Amino acid sequence: LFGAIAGFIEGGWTGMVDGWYGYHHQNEQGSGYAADQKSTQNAINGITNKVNSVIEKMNTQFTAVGKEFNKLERRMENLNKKVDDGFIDIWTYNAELLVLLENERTLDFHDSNVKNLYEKVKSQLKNNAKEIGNGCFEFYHKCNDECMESVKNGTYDYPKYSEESKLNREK
Amino acid sequence: LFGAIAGFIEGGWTGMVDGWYGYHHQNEQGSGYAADQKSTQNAINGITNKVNSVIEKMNTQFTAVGKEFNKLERRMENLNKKVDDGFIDIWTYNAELLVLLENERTLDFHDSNVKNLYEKVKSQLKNNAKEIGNGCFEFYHKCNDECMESVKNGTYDYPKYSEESKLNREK
Amino acid sequence: LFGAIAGFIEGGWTGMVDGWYGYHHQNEQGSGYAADQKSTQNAINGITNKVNSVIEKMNTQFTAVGKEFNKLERRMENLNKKVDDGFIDIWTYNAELLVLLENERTLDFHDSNVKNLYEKVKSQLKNNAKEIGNGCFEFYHKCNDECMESVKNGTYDYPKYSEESKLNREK
Amino acid sequence: ECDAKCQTPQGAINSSLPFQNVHPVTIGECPKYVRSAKLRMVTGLRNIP
Amino acid sequence: TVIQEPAMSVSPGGTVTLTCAFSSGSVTTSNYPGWYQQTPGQPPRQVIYSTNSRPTVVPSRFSGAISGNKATLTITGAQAEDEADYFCGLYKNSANIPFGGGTHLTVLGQPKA
Amino acid sequence: TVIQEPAMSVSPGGTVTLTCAFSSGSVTTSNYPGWYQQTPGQPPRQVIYSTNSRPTVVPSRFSGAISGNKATLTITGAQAEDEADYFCGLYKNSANIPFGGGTHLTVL
Amino acid sequence: EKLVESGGGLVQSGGSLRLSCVGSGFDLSDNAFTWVRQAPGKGLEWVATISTNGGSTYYADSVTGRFTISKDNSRNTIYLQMNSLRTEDTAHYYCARYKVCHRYGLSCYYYGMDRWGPGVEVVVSSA
Amino acid sequence: EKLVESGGGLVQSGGSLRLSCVGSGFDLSDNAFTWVRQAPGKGLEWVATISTNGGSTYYADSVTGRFTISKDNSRNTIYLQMNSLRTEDTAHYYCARYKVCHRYGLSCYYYGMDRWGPGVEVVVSSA
Amino acid sequence: DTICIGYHANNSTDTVDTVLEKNVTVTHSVNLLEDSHNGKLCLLKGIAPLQLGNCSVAGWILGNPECELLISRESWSYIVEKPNPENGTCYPGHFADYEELREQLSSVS
Repeated sequence: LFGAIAGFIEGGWTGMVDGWYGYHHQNEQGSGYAADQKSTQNAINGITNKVNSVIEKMNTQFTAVGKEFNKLERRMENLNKKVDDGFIDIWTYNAELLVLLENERTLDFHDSNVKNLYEKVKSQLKNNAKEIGNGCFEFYHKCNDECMESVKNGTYDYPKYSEESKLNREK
Repeated sequence: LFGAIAGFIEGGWTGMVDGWYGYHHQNEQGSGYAADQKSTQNAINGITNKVNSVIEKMNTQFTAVGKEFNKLERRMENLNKKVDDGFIDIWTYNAELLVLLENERTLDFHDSNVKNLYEKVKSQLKNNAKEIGNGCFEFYHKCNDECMESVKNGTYDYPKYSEESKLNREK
Repeated sequence: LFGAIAGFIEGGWTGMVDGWYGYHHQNEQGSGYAADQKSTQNAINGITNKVNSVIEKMNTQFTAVGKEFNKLERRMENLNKKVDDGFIDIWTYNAELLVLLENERTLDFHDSNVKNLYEKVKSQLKNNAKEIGNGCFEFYHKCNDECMESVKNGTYDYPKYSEESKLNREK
Repeated sequence: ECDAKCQTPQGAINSSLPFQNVHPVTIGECPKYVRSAKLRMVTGLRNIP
Repeated sequence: TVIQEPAMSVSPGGTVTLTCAFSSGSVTTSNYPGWYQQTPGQPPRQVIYSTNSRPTVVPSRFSGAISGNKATLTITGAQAEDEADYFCGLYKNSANIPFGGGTHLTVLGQPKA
Repeated sequence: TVIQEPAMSVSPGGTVTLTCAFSSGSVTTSNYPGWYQQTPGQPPRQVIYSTNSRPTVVPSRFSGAISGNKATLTITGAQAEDEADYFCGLYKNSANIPFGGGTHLTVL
Repeated sequence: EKLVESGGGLVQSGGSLRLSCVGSGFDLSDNAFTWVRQAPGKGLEWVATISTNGGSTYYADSVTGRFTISKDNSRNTIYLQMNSLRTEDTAHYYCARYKVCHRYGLSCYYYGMDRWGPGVEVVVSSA
Repeated sequence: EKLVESGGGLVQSGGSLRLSCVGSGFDLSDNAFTWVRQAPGKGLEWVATISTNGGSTYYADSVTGRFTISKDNSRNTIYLQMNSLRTEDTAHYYCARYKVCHRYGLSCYYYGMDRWGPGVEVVVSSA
Repeated sequence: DTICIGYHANNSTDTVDTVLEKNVTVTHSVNLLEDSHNGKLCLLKGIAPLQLGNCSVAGWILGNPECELLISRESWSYIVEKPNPENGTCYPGHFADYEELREQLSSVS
C-alpha cells in the first residue's frame, strides 16, 4: 500500500473514463481532463497478462470422474471418494486463497501506478510549483496549454520558467 | 520493503503498548506517547481478516483416512499409500510456503503503515519543521499540546504558525 | 513497483560487476564506481533464502509411481490414472504460478533496495546537493574523496559543509 | 450437435475458465470443481466516486 | 512512423498486396492495423479493422493479415471500383493513430504510356 | 576485530590447534574463515580457504574447522617446516577482510 | 449513420474558424470522436480527439494551445474551434468517429475510425 | 602463477611512491587484486582493492584520498600510487589476488586471497 | 494554474474479496468461475454419445427385444442412460462383472 489511492487522493474521477490514471488541469484558457495513455496501457498489459496467467496455465487431460462399484467393494468406493473430495479440497483451498492474494496485489499495483505518476511530475516541477494538498500542485507562474502539455508529455523545461517562479515565490 | 522499520527508524518503543504506530512529543509542558488509533485499528482489522482467510477457507468433509487390505492385494495398499503420501506432500509444501510468503507480506504491511504515517506528518508540517532523523521533526516554533494534538488529529493549521516559523528559519 | 529500476534510473551499469547496487562518483581527483557491499550482501542473503525455501521444502517419501493391471481391472487402471493426472495437474499449476509470482516479488525487492539507497543518500545530503535527474546528485561544494567516502559509508557530516553550500547555492 | 470439451449430467460446460461449480462428476477436459460460490478477480481499481 | 508505398497498379481480376510497416520497429497484432479506403470526393471508409476483421458492407475481395512483421492488405480480383488511396492506421499506446503516406492503387484499363 | 594467540609452541610430531575469534561476535561458516602461513622472506600462502577446504599443493597435515564459535586450524604431526606466522582472515560482509594479529608457531 | 462537415473556407493568417460536424443516425453521448487533416502533398495527420463523455481531450503537439475540440450533445454536433491559424494549417479536414471498444471498463482508441466525413477544405494565405 | 612487487624504498614525509606488482602465469582481466600492509609490531591491514574489470575501487578509512590503485592489463601490472605519506605508512606491503568466486553473476571476495607476493618494504622517516 | 493527478471511478457496484478487506467495491472484475451450463448433451472430441433410450447397457448388449430402434453406431465418446432404466434384462438373473463391462464399453473407437 503506497498511500496514493484512498491516501492523499481521497476519491476518483468519474469524468475521466478513457483511462485509469490522468491529469486535471485548470488555466485561464480553460479546465480539462487528460488520461495518461502510456501508464494506462502498461497497466492494462500487466493485468491482461495476470488474468491470462491464472486462466491459461490450467491444462487438463481427458478424464472421466465417476466410477461404479457394487456392495462387495466398499473400500474401493471409499478410496475413490477419498481421492475426489481430496482433490476438490486442494483446489477449493488454492483458488479461493489465490484470487484473494492477487486481488490485494492488484490493488497495490494501481496504487503504485498513481504514486509514481505523482512523484514524476513533482521531480519535474521542483520549486516552480507548490503542493496544495489533495495530491496536486499550483504553479508559481502562468502555464498555458503548452506548459501543461509539456508537463504531461514529460518535458517541462524547468529553467525557462525558473526566474518568474522565483520572483513570484519570494513574496 | 519501504525503509521505515529497521530503516530510518531503527528501534521500537516499549512504552507504547496500546498500539502499533504512534507519536512521541516533547514540549515545555512535558513529553509523552500517543498511539495512532485509526491506523492501528485498520492494521488489526486487516491482520484479523488475513488470519480468518487462512483458517476458515479450509472446509473439509467427513472422511476416514485408513484402509485394511490383505496380503493378496498389495497393489491396493500401495495405491492408497500413494494417495495419502501425495496429499501429505502437497499440503505440507503449500502450507509451509504460504506461511513463508504471508509473513513477509505482513511485515511489509507494517513497514508501509509506518512510512505512510511519517509521510503524512511530513506533508502536514512542510517547512515549519525540519527533519532530524529517527522519524523525528524539530519544530521551528513553539507547539503546545494543542499544536501536536492538531498534528496527530490531521488539522495542523499551517498558515497560523507560518510567519513565526520563517522568522526562526531565516536566522 | 517502487519506480527506481526502469523508473527515474533508466539503465544499468555494465562496469559495476562486483555488486548489485552502487555509487558512481566524479571529482576533481577522478571518477569511479563503488558497489554498496552491505545492501548487496543483504539482498544476496534474502535471495539465497528464497531459493532454498523453494528447493529445500519438497520433502518426498519413497514411492513407486506405476501399477500393472490386467484387462479385467479397468476401473482401477482408470483410478490410478486419475490419481496420477490429478497430482501432475496440481503440481504443474502450483509450480508455474509460484515461480511467476516470486519473479515479480524479486524484481520488486531489487527496486525497493535501489529506491531505499537513493532515499538514504538524499536525506543525508539534504539541501547541500541538487537533484540533477537520472536519480543522482550534484554537490553545491567541493567534495574530495573523503566526502564521497563519508556519503557512501553513512556519515556525511552536513554542518561542516552547510555554510559554503549556502554561499554557493544562493547565487 | 454441439462441440464441447466438458460434459456434466445436466449439460456441457463451455469453459476457457479454470474453475467450475456445476457438478463434481464430469466427462472430458473440464475445469476443476470447487465448493466456492464466487471467485472474482479484480482487473480495475477501487471505486471511490 | 508508418511507411507505405507511393503507388501500385493491378490489372482487373488480379490479386494485389499492399504493405504497411514501421520505420524503426515491428507490426504485431497489438498494433491493430486498420486499412482505410479513400476515393476522391467521398469520405474514407474503414476497409479493415484489427488484423483481419472485415465489416459486413465491405466486399469480401478485401482481406488482411500480418506477414513478416508487416501489415498487408490483399485484394483478390480487383474490380474497377477499387481505384482509391489506401491508408494504414496503426495503434501506438495512445489515441494518436499514426497514418501511412498512402498507396494509390491504379486499376489498369488503358495501355501504358 | 579478529583475536588470535600471540605465540604457541609444539614439539615435532605433535598435533596443535590455532584459534581465531571475533571480539564481539560469533564465527560461522558464513564468515568463510581463511588461514594463511607467512614464513620470513617468502610470500604468504593460503593454507586453508573456506572453513575446511584445502589447496592441493598444501600438505595434508593441515585441517580446518569451526568449533565453539571459533575458527580452528589443526596441524597433525607438525614438522620443522611449519615454523611460521599463521594469520586468520575472516569475511565481514565487505571487501575489507579483517586479519588477525598472527600466531607464531614455534616448533621446539 | 453519416457525418456531415461544414464551416471551413478561405481565412487570413492569424484568423479563426469554427468547423462543425453533425452526425445523423446515432447519439454522440457514447462515442469518441476525432478531427484529422490531410495536407496537400502529405499523408493523413491526427489533429485532435475527444472522449466518449467529452471530459478528456487530446491535441497534436503541432496545434496545441490553438485548437479546441468540443461536443454539443443536444445539437449532435462536434466543433473544432481553430485560432491563430498559420500557413501550415492548409488542409482537408475530416471528422471521424472511433469504433466502440471497452477494455476493462474503459473506452478504447484501438480499432480506429469506423465512420468518416466527406471533409472540408480549409485554406489560409497572406496574399 | 606468481606476483612480484617492486618500487618501494626510503621516502621523505609528505612524498609519493608508485609501487608496482607484475603477475606472471595468468591474466589480470578476470581477477580482483588487493594491497595489504603489515606494520612493524602489528597485524596485516587491508589497504586497497580493485575489482575484476577495474571499475570498482575500495580503500581503507586511514588511506582514503591519498592512495590510488589501478590496473594495466596490457602490461599485466597493478599500481599503487601513494601520496602525502606519513610516519604511520611505514610497512611491508603485499600485493595479493582474490580467489575466484562468482555469486549470482557477481564477483565476490568471500574466499580471501589465494596468491600473494613477497612484498616491498616502505619506510617514511621525517628526519 | 493547477494540474491535479487522480484516478478513475465509475458506477460499477461489483465487489471483490481481498486478503485484508472483504467486500471491496471495484471498477471492473473478471469471473474465474463458471456457474452455468448449456442444459443439453453435446458431442465430445467430435464423436457423439451413444444414446440408449429406455434400455440399459446390459439390456442393449444382450439384445432386449424392445431395444431395436437403436441405430447402429461404430464409435461413441461416452454413453447416456436414464437414472432408472426399465427395459434391461428381461429374464431375471445376475450379470457378472456388470460394472467392468460398463467401464469397458464407455468408449470404443
